[PDB]
Amino acid sequence: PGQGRNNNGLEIGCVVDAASGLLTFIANGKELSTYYQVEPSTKLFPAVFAQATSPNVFQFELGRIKNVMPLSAGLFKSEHKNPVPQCPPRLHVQFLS
Amino acid sequence: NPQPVDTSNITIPEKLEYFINKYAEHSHDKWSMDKLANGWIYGEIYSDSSKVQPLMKPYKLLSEKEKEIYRWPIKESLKTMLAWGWRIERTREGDSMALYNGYSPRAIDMSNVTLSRDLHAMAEMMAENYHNIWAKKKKMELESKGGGNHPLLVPYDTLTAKEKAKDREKAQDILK
Amino acid sequence: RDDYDFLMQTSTYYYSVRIFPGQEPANVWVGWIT
Repeated sequence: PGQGRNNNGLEIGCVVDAASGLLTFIANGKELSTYYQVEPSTKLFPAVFAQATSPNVFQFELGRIKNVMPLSAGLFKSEHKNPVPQCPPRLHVQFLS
Repeated sequence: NPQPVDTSNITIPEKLEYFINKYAEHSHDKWSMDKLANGWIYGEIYSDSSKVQPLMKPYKLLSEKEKEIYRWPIKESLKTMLAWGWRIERTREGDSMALYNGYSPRAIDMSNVTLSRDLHAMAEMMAENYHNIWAKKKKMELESKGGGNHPLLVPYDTLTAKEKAKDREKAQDILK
Repeated sequence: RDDYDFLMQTSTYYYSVRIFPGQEPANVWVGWIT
């Protein structure tokens, strides 16, 4: 749509299918054209690269969209069958230095 | 001795007509948020005491005379900028957003986006000239009462941060 | 309402990032790294 992301949102959703290896991205409810197919046994880290022009720059959200397991289930073996989103203390933001 | 940059001789261009419209729109939205924050509600008849205002209808549905109230300061400010000749070019993304083109109050949160180093020099010297216009009218109405130095009549440099914040924020809002 | 059986059997995972107002979207890249 254009400039009008500062109104609200600009939520960029990352969808990973571990069984198939298909990586799909949703933006404001529409499936983006970009898609990636990764090799089996690939370990993928959630990552956001940003050049900050504002005091407040981007925010990781661990929510779940319709019919999709949240990130905590994939990350933690114990919570593999727990549908509630979780952010245990082990998970933390890391930056390149 | 306040010396505002005279811009009456300069003429407003066509290219800025859409910008004037959209900045008047943004000022109208900011006015709507200000009134809703005070608690104002839309109504067919205007009554300042009873917190009611028809103008929270969109700036387009505002009549042209009410529109000119927002328009005239914007036109004067942009003319005053253009007198110094600052080459204000609509880039490819500008005409791109162009072809891209009480209600729920929706306007861009302007504190987050930041002007540059050189744009801050731009805005500070705006606020200088801009306080200068304010001091011109203050001095005229000063001879009207017949004399006495106004507490804020001191030059822009002599002013401290708090009284200059209003002028900075107007200039930085318009540049943003 | 998410179907419990499909949600349980699926291996699809999701996270989202909210680009705050005033941050240039072109300056922000979102995805996965190894």
